[PDB]
Amino acid sequence: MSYQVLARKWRPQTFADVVGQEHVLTALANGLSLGRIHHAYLFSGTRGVGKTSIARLLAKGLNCETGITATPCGVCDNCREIEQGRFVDLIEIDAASRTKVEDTRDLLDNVQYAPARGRFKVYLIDEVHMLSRHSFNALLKTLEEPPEHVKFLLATTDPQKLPVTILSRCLQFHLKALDVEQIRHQLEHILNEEHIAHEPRALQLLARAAEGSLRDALSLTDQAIASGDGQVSTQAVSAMLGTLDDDQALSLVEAMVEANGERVMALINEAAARGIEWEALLVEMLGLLHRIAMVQLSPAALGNDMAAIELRMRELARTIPPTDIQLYYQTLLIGRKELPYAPDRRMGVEMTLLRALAFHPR
Amino acid sequence: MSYQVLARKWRPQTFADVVGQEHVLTALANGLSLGRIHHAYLFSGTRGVGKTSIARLLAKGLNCETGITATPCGVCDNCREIEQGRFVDLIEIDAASRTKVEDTRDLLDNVQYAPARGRFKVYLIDEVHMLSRHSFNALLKTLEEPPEHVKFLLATTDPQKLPVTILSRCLQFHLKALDVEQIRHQLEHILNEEHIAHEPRALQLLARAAEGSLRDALSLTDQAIASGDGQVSTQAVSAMLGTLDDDQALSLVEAMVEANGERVMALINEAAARGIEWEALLVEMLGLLHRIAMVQLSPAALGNDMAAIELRMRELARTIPPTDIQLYYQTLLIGRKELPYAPDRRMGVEMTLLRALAFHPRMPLPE
Amino acid sequence: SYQVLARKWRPQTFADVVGQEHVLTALANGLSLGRIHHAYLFSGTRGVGKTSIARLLAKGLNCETGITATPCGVCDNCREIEQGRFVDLIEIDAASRTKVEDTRDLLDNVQYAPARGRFKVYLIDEVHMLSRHSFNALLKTLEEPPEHVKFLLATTDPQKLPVTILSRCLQFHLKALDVEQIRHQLEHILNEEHIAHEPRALQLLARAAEGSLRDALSLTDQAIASGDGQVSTQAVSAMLGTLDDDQALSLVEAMVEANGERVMALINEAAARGIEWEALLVEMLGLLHRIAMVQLSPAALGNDMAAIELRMRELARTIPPTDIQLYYQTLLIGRKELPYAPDRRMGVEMTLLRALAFHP
Amino acid sequence: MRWYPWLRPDFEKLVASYQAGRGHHALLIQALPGMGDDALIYALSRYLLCQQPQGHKSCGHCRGCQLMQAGTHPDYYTLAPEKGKNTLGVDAVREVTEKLNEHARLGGAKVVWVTDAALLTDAAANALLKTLEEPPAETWFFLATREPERLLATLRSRCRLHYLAPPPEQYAVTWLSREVTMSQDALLAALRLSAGSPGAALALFQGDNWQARETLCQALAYSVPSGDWYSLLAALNHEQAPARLHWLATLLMDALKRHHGAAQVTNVDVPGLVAELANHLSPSRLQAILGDVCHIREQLMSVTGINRELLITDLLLRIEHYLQPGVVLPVPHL
Amino acid sequence: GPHMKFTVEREHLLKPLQQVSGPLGGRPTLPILGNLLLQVADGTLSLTGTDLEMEMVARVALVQPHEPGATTVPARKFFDICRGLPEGAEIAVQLEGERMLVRSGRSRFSLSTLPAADFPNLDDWQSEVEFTLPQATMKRLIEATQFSMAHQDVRYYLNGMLFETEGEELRTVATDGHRLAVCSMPIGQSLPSHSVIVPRKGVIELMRMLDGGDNPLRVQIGSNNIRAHVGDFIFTSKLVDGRFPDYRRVLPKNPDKHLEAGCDLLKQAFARAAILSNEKFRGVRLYVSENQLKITANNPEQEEAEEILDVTYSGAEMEIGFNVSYVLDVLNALKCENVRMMLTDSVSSVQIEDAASQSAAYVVMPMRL
DNA sequence: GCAGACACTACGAGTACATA
DNA sequence: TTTTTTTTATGTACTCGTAGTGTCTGC
Ligand SMILES: Nc1ncnc2c1ncn2[C@@H]1O[C@H](COP(=O)(O)OP(=O)(O)O)[C@@H](O)[C@H]1O
Ligand SMILES: Nc1ncnc2c1ncn2[C@@H]1O[C@H](COP(=O)(O)OP(=O)(O)O)[C@@H](O)[C@H]1O
Ligand SMILES: Nc1ncnc2c1ncn2[C@@H]1O[C@H](COP(=O)(O)OP(=O)(O)O)[C@@H](O)[C@H]1O
Ligand code: BEF
Ligand code: BEF
Ligand code: BEF
Ligand SMILES: [Mg+2]
Ligand SMILES: [Mg+2]
Ligand SMILES: [Mg+2]
Ligand SMILES: [Zn+2]
Ligand SMILES: [Zn+2]
Ligand SMILES: [Zn+2]
Ligand SMILES: [Zn+2]
Repeated sequence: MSYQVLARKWRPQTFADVVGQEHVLTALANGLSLGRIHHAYLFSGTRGVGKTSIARLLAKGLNCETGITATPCGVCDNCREIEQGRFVDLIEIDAASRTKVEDTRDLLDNVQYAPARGRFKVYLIDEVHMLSRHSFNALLKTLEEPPEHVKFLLATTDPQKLPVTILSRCLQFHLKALDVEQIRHQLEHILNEEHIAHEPRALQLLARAAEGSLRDALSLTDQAIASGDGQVSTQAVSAMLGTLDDDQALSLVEAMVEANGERVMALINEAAARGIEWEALLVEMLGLLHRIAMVQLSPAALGNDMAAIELRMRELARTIPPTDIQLYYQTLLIGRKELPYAPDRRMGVEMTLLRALAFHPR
Repeated sequence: MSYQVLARKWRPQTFADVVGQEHVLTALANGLSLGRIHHAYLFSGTRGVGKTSIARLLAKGLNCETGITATPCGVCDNCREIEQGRFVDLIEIDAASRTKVEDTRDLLDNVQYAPARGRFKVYLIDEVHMLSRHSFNALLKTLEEPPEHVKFLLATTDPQKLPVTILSRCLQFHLKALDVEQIRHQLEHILNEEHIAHEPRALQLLARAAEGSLRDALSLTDQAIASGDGQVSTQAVSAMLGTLDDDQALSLVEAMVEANGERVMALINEAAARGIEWEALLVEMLGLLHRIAMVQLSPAALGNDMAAIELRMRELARTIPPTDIQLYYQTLLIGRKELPYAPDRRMGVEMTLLRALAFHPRMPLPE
Repeated sequence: SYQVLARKWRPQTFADVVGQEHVLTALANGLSLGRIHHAYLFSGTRGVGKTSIARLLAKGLNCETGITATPCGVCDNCREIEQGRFVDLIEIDAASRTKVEDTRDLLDNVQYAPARGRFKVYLIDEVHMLSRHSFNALLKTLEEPPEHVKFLLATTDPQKLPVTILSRCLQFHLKALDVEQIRHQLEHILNEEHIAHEPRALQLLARAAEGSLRDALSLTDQAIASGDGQVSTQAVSAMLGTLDDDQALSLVEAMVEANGERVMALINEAAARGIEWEALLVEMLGLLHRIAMVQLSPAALGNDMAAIELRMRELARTIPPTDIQLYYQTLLIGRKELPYAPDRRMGVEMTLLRALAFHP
Repeated sequence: MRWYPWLRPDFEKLVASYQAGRGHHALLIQALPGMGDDALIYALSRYLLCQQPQGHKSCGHCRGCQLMQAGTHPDYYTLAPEKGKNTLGVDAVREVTEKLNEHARLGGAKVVWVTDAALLTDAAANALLKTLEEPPAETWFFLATREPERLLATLRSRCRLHYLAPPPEQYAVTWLSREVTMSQDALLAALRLSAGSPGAALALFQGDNWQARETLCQALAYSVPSGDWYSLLAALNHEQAPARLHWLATLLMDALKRHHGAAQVTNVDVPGLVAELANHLSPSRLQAILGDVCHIREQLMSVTGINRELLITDLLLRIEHYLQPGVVLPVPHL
Repeated sequence: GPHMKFTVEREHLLKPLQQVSGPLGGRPTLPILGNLLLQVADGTLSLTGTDLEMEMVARVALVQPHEPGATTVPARKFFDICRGLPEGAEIAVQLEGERMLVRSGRSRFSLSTLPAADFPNLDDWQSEVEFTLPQATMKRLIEATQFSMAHQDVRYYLNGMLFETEGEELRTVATDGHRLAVCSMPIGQSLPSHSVIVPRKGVIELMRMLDGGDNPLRVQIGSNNIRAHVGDFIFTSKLVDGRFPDYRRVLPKNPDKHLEAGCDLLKQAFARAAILSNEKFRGVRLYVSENQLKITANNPEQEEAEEILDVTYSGAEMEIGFNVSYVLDVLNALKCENVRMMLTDSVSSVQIEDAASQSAAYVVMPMRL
């Protein structure tokens, strides 16, 4: 029948149903329970980590019939109404769709009107980093002297795109990307709350491949259930990820350093099954070798860009003498220099890896 | 009746007729059987491996008359228009022709209106990697919580262009490029259904020529049929491809490693009589050298399409050092680098062969 | 178009094209049978004929007799194509209509029925200069166009083309023309134009065209405009900057012996006589190639190598093949870098200095 | 812009070809910079566009000649880079091509002339391709380059070539000494540096280039015997950096060539300087320095907007590294 | 310069001033370009304006003392200040110190002026072919095809329309490549054969010129300049080179399939059908059966629109699909009582004509096969 | 009848960004 | 404190200001 997607039906409805991110939930709870509520909260995060859900929860809490509280009752007509799409005081504005100032004026003029039902007319402006400059000017003029009965809730992915003046008037809550352990725990709860058998290794793989976001983890969980015949088995998730793997670089360089010819052959074949520009693959492999040689010099070289593959990379940096890394970089560079003139780009990259593999071991 | 292009006549019309891509077909059929229908699908993969065809088949499965059925029950009324492409509800969007945000806004405005006839108003967005960033951001929310009676099917070549916030909320199905055996078997089926005689070596060459796609393979087969008198023959395929089969270039490399210049130049003259491109001869010889290196490193690396010469391969695999293979490959690679600048391409190839001969580390030319 | 060659001499029937046996055979067999396509892509180097074969296919497709292999000739909906008074056809130089807006306009006007003829044929010349968004726009229409429209694409090279566009089209690779085909076609043109011509000058023109026929026609026109209005060996030799003396061999010998003063005085005298440097290098590479060929067998003395046999024979006896290969490689690198020099003379000087330093 | 005597034959021949209706529409001049490149093109365009009652000469009374002298004719298109740019954009080419389809306002012929066809970006040349191949009946083109090979191969085909022969060196010296009053050896050197092309050798004396060259020679005389190749950075960093780099390359070539005892020398004005360069530098080191200087000069010209300060400073530091004993010199490579 | 002392009655000034201020408007390319020159010679005042490809000249008579002189004034300011004055009030204009003083009653205004030498003139051409035609005649002649010309397109010089003079008849054609309109009509003079392209702006100004069924308009046609005389109003404009495709070939020569219908009924049916058509591809499909024409319209939101109309037809079903804006425009232009559709094939173009008159004809290409 | 009143459509520019 | 700031050729969108056109009404 109608099996609702796990990305929707499992959206939290109370602050207790929000995983991690206590540095924001606790702050909001203290602010609501006490009197200190700022005039405009700006939520930030990374790629489905709980911005819009927390904003919706905050709007629910602000207008609950029991009063402004950290925990909304969930029973009163307001909680049920905001729970569904329909509600009068809470205005959900898809800013990414109504970017033009002409559409923004038609909804920012409603501030002069009284809230129909609740204490506060709450404007949940989603994807606020998309407004036009004139619309930003209009919203700033509204925020300069906002009425005491209106609270602004702004959710976005890239805060820095916002002009500085509007950001200066908003209390910004930056949401941390979820950890692997929290992802695995929430996924276990979600699967157990429903009828989906699982194996802990499969959930570990899902958490690690989710890149620290619950939407990614849940999308992958639904895909695994679909391809897993209703049960999440380790082999199914592993095979699916193999069909979805994109980090051919790190695995291939691990194999090439360890000099497993068969593993290099298999990984080249896999990277050929997926349409991959060989020039791009080779140049980013050069980049990985460059980063390895840098980490050889100072542990602080590995910044925050590659936190998902830190451990492996650090291991590859620690266990390999720098001279071998320099030689590998040299042979890979000369292979890429002559790559376009080889028989085929696949053909040439294959023999470049063979050249790099013939040295040191074997 | 009539003669329409294979690439459009033999588009799969059911999940049974889609070759390869076992994982995506299995997942889609299983999910449809279980009733779990996600509201955003993203088919990635290389060109011509069936993402558009699979998406249209998914539309058939969703909108079929008998219900949400994994296998489209042949041809029912709601599937006839899908096959003809004039369906009321399957909204084909050439996203490359509607990149502007002022068109995605119009797409999103009418999303809530109920489907005219089908169960779902499947929005098939071909080439989703071409929408402007504003249109992406516009469709974010409508993808997050779409109405219960609409589904999005997005097909694209490279997902990396898409913002990650769109990759998050949609299923990602990746279609691997098809194997050579898959392409060859499908081509055998197609040429059998067309009442056209064919040669097995010819179809093996067709399978190798196309890089793991199928519509490219079908196009090259149609070009072969044009080049032949309505028949796919080995000579016609060799002419259209410009390849050397698997024998002449092997004779070249065998003579070159034997340091017998006389036979090298004799076969060069014969290949000139064959009227073949010289850079093609060089690239074929380089590919053969690389295959020798591959079999030397990995003992079992030859595919079936080279079996006709496989034995001789092993001979060189047991006779020539890896260092000499690398030397020959690099010498001929510099020859390829220099060929467009030689006084004559034939002259340049002769010079490259003589250079490989003079620096022969085993039997160099006498001084 | 008063007397400009390669413009008034565009082929008008399949029987008139030069070479291209495979492409012509494939197109003729497709037209004769029902095997028609909606995207043909003719690719090949310059002046081999991409646009001309495209136009011939268009004429063959939209002729009153119907789908015919060989175009009729005398008719209205073929003479209009020849003169450019066409309405079923659309020639677009993609290098000028690179904008995606013009391509979307084209796609907007693809459904409309043709005024005359059975097919609305879009000839997109210089395809590879289309901007990427324009290519993606054309992608869907190329995949499944309406039955009454056909696309013809011609590009100097397919590398710049997105790989999807390749996977949509039938690829015909126009091979470069050999020396004999070019010489035969040029002699045929000059015979049909009643212009004095000499076989040797014709051979030099064919050799200098580098396998592109439009270059051969342009060089013939340059020769005609020079000289006395006729193709003669002396005028062509003078204008092409070719060398017909033993200066190349003397330079090779001096460079082999590393005789610096002599090997530079030779270049100074060559500049005094104004020998073109690229041709001099090409002949140097040819002589070194003949050296290397002889080192395998004396029969590879190029015919009788004019009358200077002994010298190269002597040279073929005195230098190991390794040094010959080194000299050839250095000369080729110098030829590659020759344009990227302040002037050709000093670039040739750099090449000679590089070659001389191998203990010659 | 001035007329040159040696241009008179070519002009006549070409105009003799044009009057008969047999000249090619697309003409590609190979004239060296400073030679009769623009003068010939202007003369031909002026003859073509207006009436020709006097034959091959100029009929200044007609309105066409008046518009040419005023530089305001509507059917005389000039493709030039703007003041604030260096290359020739494709927008100007596209606009001129669109304008070409319009019939001539004066009812005469049309002429499109590009100041220098090498300055075209790839898109510009590609846009010109179609119009060059199949131009309107009233149109004639005129291209100007130093090197035809640097052009796009397809464009270099459609356009019929034509070459300007540099005058014999004695004739060139005779012509130059008439209006330029320098030494005979200095005049010969300036002629040779410009590949025998007058005007450019005249430009070396007319402008401030000669003083810069002399300063460079003094700096080399100070630097070579000490191995302190630095302090040359001041003499090399300039808006004419490629020209001074070419001067340095000529000096190095002269040193290397005189090491082999060649008869003639490119730099004859300063025999002592090139003698010192021969004395203090090994032939391999001289060859390596020459190769590196030429390569960095090509780098300066080819890529656009590159900070020359960094490039010349790096070149000089690498030269100082090369002069140190026990240093592996680079190898020319493909 | 001199002192103008020009006294002009408002009734003899407002209308000619509006006539000459017509072509000018909007922000000009350069200053002075937007201006008008008033010049008085021997009791006659001429108001002239220009766009440097157009010119307007209006002549009026003066009885009050004056001096012969020419001065320039900004157009919009003078037009707005002359209007709104009390009826019958004289306007006295006078030049002092590089400025113009305009007086009416006790109302004084000062305007910045420019020297008359700063007002450019247009070209001169002689031996212009002369035409004497009624105003409303050429009015409806252009009106039948005013919509037809394409605006802002690169192809040919479609920004305009073609006049062809042959024998004793003047014909006018316009098109866009998908729709074409012709209107031929006998003038009544011995005429040569000519074919010229008047630009779209010139067409609009020519329409603005027409007024009254009084004294006939006089055309002066040439090759690069056009002139029109309507009483004391003189208009000049610059022409466009090139030539349109052969309209004779465009018109189908085999109108085998015939259809007769009512103009108003068909126009209303098309207007109703256009509501639910695609916003960009305003195309409807037509089924033609005996004495019946059915129109079907679709759009991305579906919302199918069907309508059926009674006609006079005998034949097979054609199913012609074509744009609606074009047919609506032509049916608006016809204003006749009956309309003849003429169909040839399902791929061929369609012809639209007046049933009771052959003076005007139209052709429209189909949309999809 | 007529501005005039929107009402709308188009165009320029200021700006952001992509690719190579 | 302190002043400090860069390649580009070409193309693709997006958004606002302002003109040009249509029409439709109570003028
Ligand atoms: N803190 C959280 N607790 C529970 N689920 C979460 C959390 N964060 C994200 N999710 C899951 O991801 C889905 C989408 O979350 P959402 O809050 O819309 O992310 P965003 O910050 O990008 O708008 C939710 O339906 C929920 O399943
Ligand atoms: N998996 C497949 N099975 C069968 N045919 C295929 C497959 N993939 C591609 N094809 C052939 O290619 C043609 C077009 O395929 P298409 O699905 O459009 O590829 P794309 O992913 O590039 O849009 C089909 O008509 C079919 O003949
Ligand atoms: N195969 C050929 N046969 C005859 N003439 C040819 C041939 N190829 C090129 N040409 C000459 O070259 C001119 C340009 O040819 P074209 O077909 O435009 O080459 P391209 O492939 O580069 O567009 C023609 O006008 C014709 O004179
Ligand atoms: F909804 Be989130 F910002 F991905
Ligand atoms: F959609 Be595929 F790339 F032909
Ligand atoms: F000059 Be061709 F079209 F390559
Ligand atoms: Mg969100
Ligand atoms: Mg597709
Ligand atoms: Mg071409
Ligand atoms: Zn509540
Ligand atoms: Zn069905
Ligand atoms: Zn014909
Ligand atoms: Zn003149």
